[PDB]
Amino acid sequence: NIINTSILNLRYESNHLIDLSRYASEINIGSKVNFDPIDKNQIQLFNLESSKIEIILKNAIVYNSMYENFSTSFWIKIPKYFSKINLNNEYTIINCIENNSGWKVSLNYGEIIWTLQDNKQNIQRVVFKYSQMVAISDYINRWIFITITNNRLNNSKIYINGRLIDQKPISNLGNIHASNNIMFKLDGCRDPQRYIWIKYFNLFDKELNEKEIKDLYDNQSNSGILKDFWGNYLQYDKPYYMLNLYDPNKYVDVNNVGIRGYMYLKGPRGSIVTTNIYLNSSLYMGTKFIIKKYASGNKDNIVRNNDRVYINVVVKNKEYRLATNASQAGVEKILSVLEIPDVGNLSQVVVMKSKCKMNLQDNNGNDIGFIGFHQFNNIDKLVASNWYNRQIERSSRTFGCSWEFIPVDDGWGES
Ligand SMILES: [Cl-]
Repeated sequence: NIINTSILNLRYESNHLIDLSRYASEINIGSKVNFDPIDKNQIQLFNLESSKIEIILKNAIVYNSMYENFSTSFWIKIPKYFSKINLNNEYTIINCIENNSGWKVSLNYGEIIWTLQDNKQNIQRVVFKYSQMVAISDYINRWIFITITNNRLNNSKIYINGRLIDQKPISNLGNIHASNNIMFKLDGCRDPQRYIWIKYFNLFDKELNEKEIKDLYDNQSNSGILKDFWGNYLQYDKPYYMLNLYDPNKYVDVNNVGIRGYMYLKGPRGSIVTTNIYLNSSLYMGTKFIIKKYASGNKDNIVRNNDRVYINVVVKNKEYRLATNASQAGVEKILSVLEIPDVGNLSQVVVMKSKCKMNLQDNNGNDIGFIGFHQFNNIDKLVASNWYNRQIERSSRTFGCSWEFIPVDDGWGES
């Protein structure tokens, strides 16, 4: 009952951020903290003095020890670094240093850093490094799960998405006497535009093990809710650029609208670059998808596992309906986009599944198949194919039928 026994459990319930732990530490929120209205556990901190959260710890849990083990976890979503000003600029984001001793989380260009400091000028730093010179990044502007553990007799460890990345001995450190407060605030950042998103902060008064960490990752992933590429909840009525996970240098296009045209994967993507700062594939390419309410959605705008939907496709600034005639030859049913008034009795009902998958069905509820792609001669056409469904029934791996939904996001910054 690992979150339940945490010594600090910050969560947004009804109308307030609160510490749910038995300690009920005090929270002070600055004027310029922003909470996402879709999910107010998602907290945005700007490079402003009033964009801060302070936690006043109960005296019982202030860290002051040579020997006590402790850990912290949280999720973070860090916008792409765009500017030379971001190089060589380590900035604190979670501060628990007082009198030059304690702990802190800081960031730098392509880095997440944990620092410990004793009362005898000793220091230890574990670091996660990620590149901005990468076609498609797992990390830039995407939610990722951080976990840091500390065993005073041996090592400090940093985990990303449940996996151990770095470790260093901390037996070079004597007494660590951390602050009575924890300050969530960008401290020392030279770039006025910088911000972070954070969520689900916890402290623990032991060293978490690998298993506990993986289980926290899985539990906090919200697996009944589909996610977009950035890790935010997938929504209805929101345009998405599509990325097929088996061929990430292509985007979705449509040769011609109507039943005699088809959807296909076209490449290459272009690139976006700032010399010495980033070099990535362009994400805002192709014919956008919009998820439309059909049988689900009666409570909010969020797309959930097993929701039945329609998919609209934007072609030259007009919406069309993804559909197919399942009567066509062969298992692989080539997808088209149809004028919405003219879709008739074509197969168009999509069952969303949480990576994201889409199972096409006819109007009687029979499966046409998962949406993927199939090579016909020299073209990768989008299809619905029951071959995928039958491989899943046999517990066999399937390639080509998993998708990313990429909305425009300011933390990506592409035009
Ligand atoms: Cl795949």
